[PDB]
Amino acid sequence: GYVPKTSLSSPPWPEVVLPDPVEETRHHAEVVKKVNEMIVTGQYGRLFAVVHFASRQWKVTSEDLILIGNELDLACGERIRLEKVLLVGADNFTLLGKPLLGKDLVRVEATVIEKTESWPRIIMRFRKRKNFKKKRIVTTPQTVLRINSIEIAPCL
Amino acid sequence: SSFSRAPQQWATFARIWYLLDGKMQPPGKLAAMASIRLQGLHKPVYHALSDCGDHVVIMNTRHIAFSGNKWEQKVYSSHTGYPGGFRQVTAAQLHLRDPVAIVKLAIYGMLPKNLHRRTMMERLHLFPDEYIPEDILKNLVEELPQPRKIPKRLDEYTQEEIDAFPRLWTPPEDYRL
Amino acid sequence: FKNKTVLKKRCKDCYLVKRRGRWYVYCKTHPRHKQRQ
Amino acid sequence: FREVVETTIIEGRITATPKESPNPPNPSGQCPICRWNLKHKYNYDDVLLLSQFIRPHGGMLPRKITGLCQEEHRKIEECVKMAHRAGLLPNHRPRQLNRYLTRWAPGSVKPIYKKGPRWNRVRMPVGSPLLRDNVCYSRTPWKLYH
Amino acid sequence: MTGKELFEMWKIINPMGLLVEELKKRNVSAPESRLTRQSGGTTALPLYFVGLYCDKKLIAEGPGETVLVAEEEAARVALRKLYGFTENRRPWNY
Amino acid sequence: NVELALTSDGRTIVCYHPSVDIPYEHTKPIPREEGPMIEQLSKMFFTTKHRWYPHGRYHRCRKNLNPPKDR
RNA sequence: CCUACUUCACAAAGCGCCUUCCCCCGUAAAUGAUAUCAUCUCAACUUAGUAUUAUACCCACACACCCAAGAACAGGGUU
Ligand SMILES: [Zn+2]
Repeated sequence: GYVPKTSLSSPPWPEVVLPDPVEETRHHAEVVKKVNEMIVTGQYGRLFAVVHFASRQWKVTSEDLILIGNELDLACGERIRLEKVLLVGADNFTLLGKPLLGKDLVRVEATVIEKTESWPRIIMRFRKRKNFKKKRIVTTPQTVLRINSIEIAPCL
Repeated sequence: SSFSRAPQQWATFARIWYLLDGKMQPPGKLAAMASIRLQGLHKPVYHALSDCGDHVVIMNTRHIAFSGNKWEQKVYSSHTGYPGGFRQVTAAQLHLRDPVAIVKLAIYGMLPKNLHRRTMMERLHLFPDEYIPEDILKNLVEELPQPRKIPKRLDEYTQEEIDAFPRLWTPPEDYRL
Repeated sequence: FKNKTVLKKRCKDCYLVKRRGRWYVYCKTHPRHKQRQ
Repeated sequence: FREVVETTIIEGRITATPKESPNPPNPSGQCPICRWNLKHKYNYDDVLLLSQFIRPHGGMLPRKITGLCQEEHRKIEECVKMAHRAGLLPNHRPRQLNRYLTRWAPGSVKPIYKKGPRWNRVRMPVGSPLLRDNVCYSRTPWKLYH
Repeated sequence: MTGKELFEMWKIINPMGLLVEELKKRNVSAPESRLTRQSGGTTALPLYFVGLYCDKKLIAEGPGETVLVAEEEAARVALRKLYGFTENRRPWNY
Repeated sequence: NVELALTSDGRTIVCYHPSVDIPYEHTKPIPREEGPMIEQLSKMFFTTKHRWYPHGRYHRCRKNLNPPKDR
């Protein structure tokens, strides 16, 4: 099956070798232990987190403000836990869920700071030469949430 | 991180100088690379209105290579505006006249057709040969890999490589060759 | 030359050659046979 | 390989001739390409392969002598033309615009003064259709016309 | 002080001198200012990254338009790192 | 320069990406009329002339002098 | 452009005078393989074969009056 070395003999992209599973698992355990030790020793400053709230993913950090385009049925000043945290990251490490991180790992907490209405949005329908003209004004409810803290735990 | 606001903004939106070597390169691939860099589409902070384009310095544009018979078939058309002022010039003739025109036109055609295009083209520096002005050279920051890997000639192949390649067939001894 | 869409050798010395992109019937003996595609 | 030497008196002497490398990957094949498993794995720039079927002055060698299939002889001939036009065989010469993948001789193509409408565009050929069956390493087929 | 920068709150002059003083208090030699990255040196919009090295070890690097500005701001970054008031520091706990 | 590792259960991916410093050896020591005006500015800043011409009072008054500021 | 001639007359004109500079490619060849002859070659290669127009022209940053400059403006002169 040997083919002499030509331009088309081998694929242009470099060939890739699957690492031996034993060494792969050893390296995985080493990295996980190192990061867990960093968490235990608190070797991180600000934490950010990608959190799935409402229908969207928000890149979030402590003290951040988030504008949800709907009322939440929460009194202002009420503290909440954001439960669908997809990602949590520090300066030196990041943890990725598949797709969601465990509750034991990350705790993202927010506070309902404001409940408002959006500025009036205009919906205008017009069709030429049809006497078709319609105008509507819609205000969407909104809630401003402040992200108070992001805590991680050594549960890797 | 931990920069002051103005230095941070300056670093983020600073414009970098890239170097492309056009020797034996297709002008189209050179133009693709250069147009990306000139627009700033290589930057994650890109936005059409942020003016985040970079400088591209293409050297050896005299030594570009066209695939196929484009040197003879590709025709550049212009009009002087006056009647009978339609001029059609093959790529070879245009290259002989101006050793920068082909790459310049490729990049111009690849850039977005808006008012920023000529501002971008002001950041494009084309030099027919290896020589580059001293100030431009001092500005240079990075050199982009050539889009096309130049095939080697037999004169360039090492005897070791020739030997490593097998002989494919037995030539009959009784042959003039 | 005579322009023909189909080239036909006429005598034995009429030979086909593809030159400058198109086919030609040349002939030394009877240059009357010269054809161009 | 016999060479003719003059001094008038002229005579032909057989000189050293290379032999096929030992251990072909696929012995008992029609053509050398098939014997060595290179059916669809060589391109115009593979000079090491191409020059093995080339006269010292650049011309191709006859198919009877080479043993190549008809299709493979055609492919090698076209690849050799392209390599010569690209300047990859500077020493196989009879005695300045950089090109490559040139199907036609440079002096035989007319400029495309009137490229047609979008549905009937006159395209500039690139490479050779003879290599259409080469190994495809790209998601999109390589275009023979630009 | 949330969102504020250390030297946006505490106005200082000669951050390089102040950093030298701090490193003396820590019994460390004066840092070596060294040009790590550069761009458009001869143009009207240069970018200079200047890093301060303590025994061939980078302590902090900063950007700027001129080499002097980049060095000054690298000193500011070094001061922030030494004082632990970095941008990515642990947020205040409430 | 990133180390990837699934956790033992395989439900969370851990990425270790420390910040790599620039080697000292990879550094250098610190060194120690309207028409012509617009041409000079255009050459200086690698722009076109059109940017540097003035605008009418209408455009200037349209411009917002107290724009909102974020962060 | 006005020396003459002519219409004319401090000048404008022709009917008068002066000056006007390289090519483009259809083919014809040389050597020569595929196809050991031959073959001008959308084979490599060597000529007729040249546009890569050659040039020439122009190029001084910063009242009033007169003018062969001119609708205004502009331009030239005022030693
Ligand atoms: Zn005949």
